[PDB]
Amino acid sequence: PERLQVYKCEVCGNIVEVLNGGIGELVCCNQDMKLMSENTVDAAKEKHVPVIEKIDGGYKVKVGAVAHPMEEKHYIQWIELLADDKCYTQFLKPGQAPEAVFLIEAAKVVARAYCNIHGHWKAEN
Amino acid sequence: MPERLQVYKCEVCGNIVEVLNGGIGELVCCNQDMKLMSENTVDAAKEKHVPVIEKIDGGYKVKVGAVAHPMEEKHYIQWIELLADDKCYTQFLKPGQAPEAVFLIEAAKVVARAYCNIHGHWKAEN
Ligand SMILES: [O-][O-]
Ligand SMILES: [Ca+2]
Ligand SMILES: [Ca+2]
Ligand SMILES: [Ca+2]
Ligand SMILES: [Fe+3]
Ligand SMILES: [Fe+3]
Ligand SMILES: [Fe+3]
Ligand SMILES: [Fe+3]
Repeated sequence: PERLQVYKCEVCGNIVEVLNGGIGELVCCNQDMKLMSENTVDAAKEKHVPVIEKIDGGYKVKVGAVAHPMEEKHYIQWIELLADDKCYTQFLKPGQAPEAVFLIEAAKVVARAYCNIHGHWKAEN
Repeated sequence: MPERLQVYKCEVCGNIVEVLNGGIGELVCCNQDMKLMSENTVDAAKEKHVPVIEKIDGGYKVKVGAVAHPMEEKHYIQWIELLADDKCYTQFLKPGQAPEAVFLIEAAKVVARAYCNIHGHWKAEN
Protein backbone atom coordinates (compact mmCIF):
# COMPACT_ATOMS: atom_id res chain seq x y z
CA PRO A 1 0.00 0.00 0.00
CA GLU A 2 0.87 3.65 -0.45
CA ARG A 3 0.32 6.85 1.47
CA LEU A 4 -3.19 8.26 1.00
CA GLN A 5 -4.77 5.06 -0.33
CA VAL A 6 -8.06 4.06 1.29
CA TYR A 7 -8.84 0.42 2.12
CA LYS A 8 -12.11 -1.12 3.26
CA CYS A 9 -13.02 -4.47 4.78
CA GLU A 10 -16.07 -5.63 2.85
CA VAL A 11 -17.05 -7.96 5.66
CA CYS A 12 -17.03 -5.80 8.81
CA GLY A 13 -16.84 -2.34 7.29
CA ASN A 14 -13.53 -1.09 8.68
CA ILE A 15 -12.06 1.61 6.42
CA VAL A 16 -8.54 2.92 6.82
CA GLU A 17 -6.25 5.42 5.14
CA VAL A 18 -2.53 4.80 4.65
CA LEU A 19 -0.16 7.16 6.53
CA ASN A 20 2.99 5.17 5.80
CA GLY A 21 3.36 2.71 2.93
CA GLY A 22 4.83 -0.78 3.12
CA ILE A 23 4.88 -4.07 1.20
CA GLY A 24 2.44 -6.05 3.33
CA GLU A 25 -1.20 -6.50 2.38
CA LEU A 26 -3.74 -5.09 4.83
CA VAL A 27 -6.08 -7.82 6.08
CA CYS A 28 -9.33 -7.86 8.04
CA CYS A 29 -11.87 -10.63 8.68
CA ASN A 30 -9.46 -13.11 7.09
CA GLN A 31 -9.40 -11.42 3.70
CA ASP A 32 -7.32 -8.75 1.96
CA MET A 33 -8.85 -5.32 2.49
CA LYS A 34 -10.21 -3.77 -0.70
CA LEU A 35 -8.43 -0.77 -2.20
CA MET A 36 -11.10 1.88 -2.76
CA SER A 37 -9.95 3.31 -6.10
CA GLU A 38 -11.46 6.70 -6.91
CA ASN A 39 -14.26 7.13 -9.45
CA THR A 40 -14.57 3.41 -10.25
CA VAL A 41 -18.03 2.63 -8.88
CA ASP A 42 -20.94 2.75 -11.33
CA ALA A 43 -22.70 5.77 -9.80
CA ALA A 44 -24.04 9.22 -10.67
CA LYS A 45 -20.95 11.33 -11.20
CA GLU A 46 -23.00 14.50 -10.82
CA LYS A 47 -23.74 13.41 -7.24
CA HIS A 48 -20.34 12.02 -6.22
CA VAL A 49 -17.62 13.83 -8.18
CA PRO A 50 -16.39 16.64 -5.89
CA VAL A 51 -16.78 20.17 -7.24
CA ILE A 52 -13.90 22.46 -6.28
CA GLU A 53 -14.66 26.15 -5.85
CA LYS A 54 -11.67 28.42 -5.39
CA ILE A 55 -12.21 31.08 -2.74
CA ASP A 56 -10.01 33.76 -1.20
CA GLY A 57 -7.54 31.97 1.03
CA GLY A 58 -8.68 28.44 0.24
CA TYR A 59 -11.29 26.17 -1.29
CA LYS A 60 -14.88 25.09 -0.85
CA VAL A 61 -15.78 21.58 -1.92
CA LYS A 62 -19.33 20.30 -2.44
CA VAL A 63 -20.05 16.77 -3.59
CA GLY A 64 -21.21 16.89 -6.60
CA ALA A 65 -22.99 19.21 -9.01
CA VAL A 66 -26.09 17.91 -7.44
CA ALA A 67 -26.09 17.99 -3.65
CA HIS A 68 -25.58 14.40 -2.57
CA PRO A 69 -28.11 12.91 -0.13
CA MET A 70 -27.10 13.18 3.53
CA GLU A 71 -29.41 10.56 4.99
CA GLU A 72 -28.81 8.22 7.91
CA LYS A 73 -28.19 5.29 5.56
CA HIS A 74 -26.79 7.14 2.55
CA TYR A 75 -24.42 10.07 2.97
CA ILE A 76 -20.93 11.40 2.29
CA GLN A 77 -18.87 10.30 5.30
CA TRP A 78 -16.13 12.83 4.65
CA ILE A 79 -14.52 15.22 2.21
CA GLU A 80 -10.76 15.46 1.89
CA LEU A 81 -8.45 18.02 0.31
CA LEU A 82 -4.98 16.94 -0.81
CA ALA A 83 -2.55 19.83 -1.29
CA ASP A 84 1.19 19.33 -1.52
CA ASP A 85 2.04 17.17 1.50
CA LYS A 86 -1.15 18.11 3.33
CA CYS A 87 -4.23 15.95 3.79
CA TYR A 88 -7.20 17.79 5.27
CA THR A 89 -10.22 15.72 6.25
CA GLN A 90 -13.66 17.02 7.13
CA PHE A 91 -15.90 14.30 8.51
CA LEU A 92 -19.63 14.86 7.99
CA LYS A 93 -22.86 13.62 9.55
CA PRO A 94 -26.27 12.86 8.07
CA GLY A 95 -28.33 16.06 7.87
CA GLN A 96 -25.42 18.38 7.13
CA ALA A 97 -24.79 19.93 3.74
CA PRO A 98 -22.49 17.73 1.63
CA GLU A 99 -19.68 20.30 1.48
CA ALA A 100 -16.58 21.58 3.28
CA VAL A 101 -14.33 24.63 3.39
CA PHE A 102 -10.54 24.42 3.57
CA LEU A 103 -8.30 27.39 4.32
CA ILE A 104 -5.03 26.62 2.58
CA GLU A 105 -2.49 28.07 0.15
CA ALA A 106 -1.90 25.84 -2.88
CA ALA A 107 -2.60 26.29 -6.59
CA LYS A 108 -3.07 22.61 -7.40
CA VAL A 109 -5.33 20.57 -5.14
CA VAL A 110 -7.09 17.22 -5.24
CA ALA A 111 -10.50 16.85 -3.62
CA ARG A 112 -11.80 13.48 -2.52
CA ALA A 113 -15.13 12.33 -1.12
CA TYR A 114 -16.54 9.07 0.18
CA CYS A 115 -20.13 7.85 0.02
CA ASN A 116 -20.91 4.99 2.40
CA ILE A 117 -22.78 3.41 -0.51
CA HIS A 118 -21.10 4.56 -3.73
CA GLY A 119 -17.46 4.62 -2.73
CA HIS A 120 -14.44 6.86 -3.24
CA TRP A 121 -14.46 9.82 -5.64
CA LYS A 122 -12.07 12.62 -6.61
CA ALA A 123 -11.43 15.72 -8.70
CA GLU A 124 -8.57 18.20 -9.16
CA ASN A 125 -8.36 21.84 -10.19
CA MET B 1 -11.99 -3.29 17.33
CA PRO B 2 -10.85 -0.13 15.45
CA GLU B 3 -12.32 3.29 16.12
CA ARG B 4 -12.10 6.42 14.00
CA LEU B 5 -8.82 8.33 14.45
CA GLN B 6 -6.83 5.40 15.87
CA VAL B 7 -3.44 4.73 14.28
CA TYR B 8 -2.20 1.16 13.66
CA LYS B 9 1.21 -0.12 12.61
CA CYS B 10 2.51 -3.40 11.23
CA GLU B 11 5.80 -3.91 13.06
CA VAL B 12 6.93 -6.28 10.30
CA CYS B 13 6.60 -4.32 7.03
CA GLY B 14 6.03 -0.88 8.51
CA ASN B 15 2.56 -0.14 7.15
CA ILE B 16 0.83 2.56 9.19
CA VAL B 17 -2.84 3.35 8.74
CA GLU B 18 -5.36 5.63 10.44
CA VAL B 19 -8.98 4.57 10.97
CA LEU B 20 -11.64 6.45 9.01
CA ASN B 21 -14.52 4.08 9.77
CA GLY B 22 -14.50 1.68 12.72
CA GLY B 23 -15.81 -1.88 12.96
CA ILE B 24 -15.57 -5.30 14.61
CA GLY B 25 -12.80 -7.10 12.73
CA GLU B 26 -9.19 -6.70 13.86
CA LEU B 27 -6.63 -5.16 11.53
CA VAL B 28 -3.92 -7.60 10.48
CA CYS B 29 -0.77 -7.40 8.37
CA CYS B 30 2.14 -9.73 7.69
CA ASN B 31 0.34 -12.48 9.63
CA GLN B 32 0.12 -10.55 12.90
CA ASP B 33 -2.20 -8.09 14.63
CA MET B 34 -1.42 -4.50 13.73
CA LYS B 35 -0.28 -2.57 16.81
CA LEU B 36 -2.43 0.27 18.13
CA MET B 37 -0.09 3.24 18.50
CA SER B 38 -1.40 4.75 21.72
CA GLU B 39 -0.38 8.35 22.39
CA ASN B 40 2.24 9.31 24.96
CA THR B 41 3.09 5.76 26.05
CA VAL B 42 6.61 5.36 24.65
CA ASP B 43 9.59 5.92 26.95
CA ALA B 44 11.20 8.94 25.28
CA ALA B 45 12.09 12.60 25.86
CA LYS B 46 8.75 14.35 26.32
CA GLU B 47 10.33 17.72 25.52
CA LYS B 48 11.20 16.42 22.06
CA HIS B 49 7.93 14.60 21.26
CA VAL B 50 4.90 16.18 22.93
CA PRO B 51 3.46 18.76 20.52
CA VAL B 52 3.39 22.38 21.67
CA ILE B 53 0.35 24.31 20.41
CA GLU B 54 0.58 28.03 19.64
CA LYS B 55 -2.49 30.10 18.74
CA ILE B 56 -1.93 32.37 15.75
CA ASP B 57 -4.04 34.70 13.61
CA GLY B 58 -6.72 32.48 12.09
CA GLY B 59 -5.37 29.16 13.33
CA TYR B 60 -2.64 27.35 15.23
CA LYS B 61 1.06 26.63 14.83
CA VAL B 62 2.20 23.27 16.17
CA LYS B 63 5.76 22.29 16.86
CA VAL B 64 7.39 19.09 18.04
CA GLY B 65 8.35 19.52 20.78
CA ALA B 66 9.33 22.41 23.15
CA VAL B 67 12.80 21.41 22.02
CA ALA B 68 13.01 20.95 18.25
CA HIS B 69 12.89 17.22 17.52
CA PRO B 70 15.49 15.80 15.11
CA MET B 71 14.54 15.57 11.43
CA GLU B 72 17.17 13.10 10.17
CA GLU B 73 16.70 10.32 7.61
CA LYS B 74 16.69 7.63 10.28
CA HIS B 75 14.91 9.68 12.93
CA TYR B 76 12.27 12.30 12.13
CA ILE B 77 8.69 13.42 12.71
CA GLN B 78 6.69 11.87 9.87
CA TRP B 79 3.61 14.07 10.25
CA ILE B 80 1.75 16.46 12.51
CA GLU B 81 -2.01 16.22 12.83
CA LEU B 82 -4.52 18.73 14.21
CA LEU B 83 -7.91 17.48 15.43
CA ALA B 84 -10.86 19.83 15.99
CA ASP B 85 -14.54 18.86 15.92
CA ASP B 86 -15.02 16.65 12.87
CA LYS B 87 -11.83 17.94 11.30
CA CYS B 88 -8.62 15.98 10.96
CA TYR B 89 -5.83 17.99 9.30
CA THR B 90 -2.53 16.29 8.56
CA GLN B 91 0.76 17.81 7.48
CA PHE B 92 3.29 15.21 6.33
CA LEU B 93 6.94 16.14 6.85
CA LYS B 94 10.31 15.03 5.52
CA PRO B 95 13.85 14.67 6.85
CA GLY B 96 15.47 18.09 6.56
CA GLN B 97 12.32 20.10 7.23
CA ALA B 98 11.46 21.91 10.44
CA PRO B 99 9.41 19.81 12.91
CA GLU B 100 6.37 22.09 12.69
CA ALA B 101 3.14 22.81 10.84
CA VAL B 102 0.64 25.66 10.54
CA PHE B 103 -3.11 25.12 10.37
CA LEU B 104 -5.64 27.80 9.44
CA ILE B 105 -8.77 26.80 11.30
CA GLU B 106 -11.62 28.13 13.44
CA ALA B 107 -11.70 26.05 16.61
CA ALA B 108 -11.38 27.10 20.25
CA LYS B 109 -10.51 23.53 21.26
CA VAL B 110 -7.92 21.46 19.38
CA VAL B 111 -5.82 18.34 19.83
CA ALA B 112 -2.41 18.11 18.16
CA ARG B 113 -0.75 14.79 17.36
CA ALA B 114 2.71 13.95 16.03
CA TYR B 115 4.44 10.74 15.02
CA CYS B 116 8.14 9.94 15.33
CA ASN B 117 9.31 7.04 13.14
CA ILE B 118 11.25 5.75 16.13
CA HIS B 119 9.49 6.99 19.29
CA GLY B 120 5.85 6.62 18.26
CA HIS B 121 2.62 8.56 18.69
CA TRP B 122 2.28 11.69 20.86
CA LYS B 123 -0.39 14.30 21.57
CA ALA B 124 -1.26 17.50 23.40
CA GLU B 125 -4.30 19.76 23.68
CA ASN B 126 -5.14 23.40 24.42
O1 LIG C 1 -26.57 8.39 -4.95
O2 LIG C 1 -25.46 8.97 -4.19
CA1 LIG D 1 -6.23 11.89 7.49
CA1 LIG E 1 -5.34 -11.16 17.46
CA1 LIG F 1 -6.09 -7.72 19.21
FE1 LIG G 1 2.82 -5.74 7.32
FE1 LIG H 1 -24.19 7.97 -3.00
FE1 LIG I 1 -13.19 -6.76 8.82
FE1 LIG J 1 12.08 10.68 18.39
